[PDB]
Amino acid sequence: MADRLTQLQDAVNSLADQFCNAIGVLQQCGPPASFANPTEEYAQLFAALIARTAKDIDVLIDSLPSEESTAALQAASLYKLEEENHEAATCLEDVVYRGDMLLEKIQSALADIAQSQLKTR
Amino acid sequence: GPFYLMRELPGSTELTGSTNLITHYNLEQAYNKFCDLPGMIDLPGSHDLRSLIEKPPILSSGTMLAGFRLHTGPL
Amino acid sequence: MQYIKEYTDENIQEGLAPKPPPPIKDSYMMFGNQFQCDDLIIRPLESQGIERLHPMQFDHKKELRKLNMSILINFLDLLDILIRSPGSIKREEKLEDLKLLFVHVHHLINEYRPHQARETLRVMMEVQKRQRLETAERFQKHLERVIEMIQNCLASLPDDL
Amino acid sequence: LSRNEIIQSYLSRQSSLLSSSARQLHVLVPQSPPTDLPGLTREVTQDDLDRIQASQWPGVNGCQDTQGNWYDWTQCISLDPHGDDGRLNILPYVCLD
Repeated sequence: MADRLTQLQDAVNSLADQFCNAIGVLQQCGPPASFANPTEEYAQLFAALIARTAKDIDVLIDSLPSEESTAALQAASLYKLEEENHEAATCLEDVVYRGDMLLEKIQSALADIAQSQLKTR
Repeated sequence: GPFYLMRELPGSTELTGSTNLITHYNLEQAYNKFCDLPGMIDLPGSHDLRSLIEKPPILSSGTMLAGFRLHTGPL
Repeated sequence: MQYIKEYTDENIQEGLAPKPPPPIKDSYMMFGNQFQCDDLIIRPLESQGIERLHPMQFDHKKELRKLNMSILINFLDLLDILIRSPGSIKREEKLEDLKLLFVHVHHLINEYRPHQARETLRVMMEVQKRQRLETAERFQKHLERVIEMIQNCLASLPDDL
Repeated sequence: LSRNEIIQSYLSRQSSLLSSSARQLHVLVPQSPPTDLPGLTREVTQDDLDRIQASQWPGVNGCQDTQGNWYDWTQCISLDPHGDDGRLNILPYVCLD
C-alpha cells in the first residue's frame, strides 16, 4: 500500500460514496413546501466536498507517470542496471581482497610480537 | 470534446411532482370549499349498542304477509 | 479438512523406493476453487465482458481526466433526470451508465499497476547499485587510514631505534 | 441508511475529507507523441538511458512542480490545490522497503 495509485483508487471510491450520500441525504431530509436552513447548509457542504474530491483526483492523475516511459524503456534501463551492478560487485570484491590481505599481514605481525614478548618473559 | 456517454435529457417539463397536481387535476374548488353529518342529518331527525351493531354490519359488508302476521293488541 | 494419506503411506520406505516430485504443470490447474490457468495476462482486457469507450490512442492521463469529467457530468445529468422525469427509462440506463464509467476509471489505473511494479524494480536496482559503491568508498577510506596509521607507527619506530 | 443525523453526517464529512485531503500544482505535461518503443521507435540507444538515470525527466523520473521543487518517485509531495489551509499529500509512488 501507500502509493499514489491507492490514493487515487480511494479518492474515486470516495467520489462515488459522496454521490450516494448526497442523494440519500438531500432526498430523505428537506423542508416540506409552500405553494430547512440546516438542509441548505448540508447541500452547500456536500457540493463543496464533491468539488474538492474532483480537484484532488485531477491533481493525483497529473502526478502519476506519463505515456512516455514505456515498458521497453524500463526494461533496457533494467538491463543497464544489471551490468553496472555486476561491475560494482567486482569492484567491491577487489577492495575487500586488498583489505583482507593487509589485515592478515598485520595480524600475523602482531601475533609474532606477542610471541616474542611472552618468550622473553 | 464531447464527454463520454452524454445523452439527451427528457422533455423539458413533463408530468412531475413539482406541479400543482390538484389544480391540474381540476380539484381546486372542492378544496377551497373544504379548507357532523350526524348533526347535518339531525337537521332532519331527532338524534344521531344496536347502532354499534349497525356499524358492525357495515364492517361486515311478503310485506302483506308481515302486516297480516303482525297481530298484537293495543294495551 | 483432510491429509493426503496415500502418498504419506508411500513415503515410509527405504532404498530408492520413495517417490519423486511431480513435474511442473504448464496448463489449467484447479488450486483452491478457481482455475488459475497459466500464461494469463496480469490485466485481463476490458473487451472481455464489458464495452470499451476509448480508442487505441490510449494516452492514459488524458482519458483519465476525460473519465473524471464524464463521471461528474453524468451525475449532473442524473440530477436532471431526478428533476424532470423520475419515471423515465433513462435513469436505469443512467444508473448503469456512470457504473460503466466507474469501471473504466478503475480499469485504467489498474493498468498502472504492472508499470509501477516494473518501475519499483528499477529504482531498487539503482539504490542497490549506489549502496554498493558507497560501501566500497567507505571501506577504501578506512583502508587508507589504516595504511597511513601503520606508516606513522613505522615512522615512529626507527626514531626509537 | 434509514436516518442521517447532524453528528453522524458530520462524522461522514470528517471521514471523507481525511480520506481525500496561489496554486502550487504540478507543472502541466502535454501529450507525448515520441514514445520509445511504440511511438518514435528509437533503436536501443544510450542518451535515453543516461537521461533516465542522471538527468531530470519530468514524465519518467519524477514529478516537477511550481515553486521549482523536484520530486522523484520515492518521495511524498505536499501540495495545496485549493485556497484553504488543507494540504493534499500525495504519497510516494514506489515506497522502497
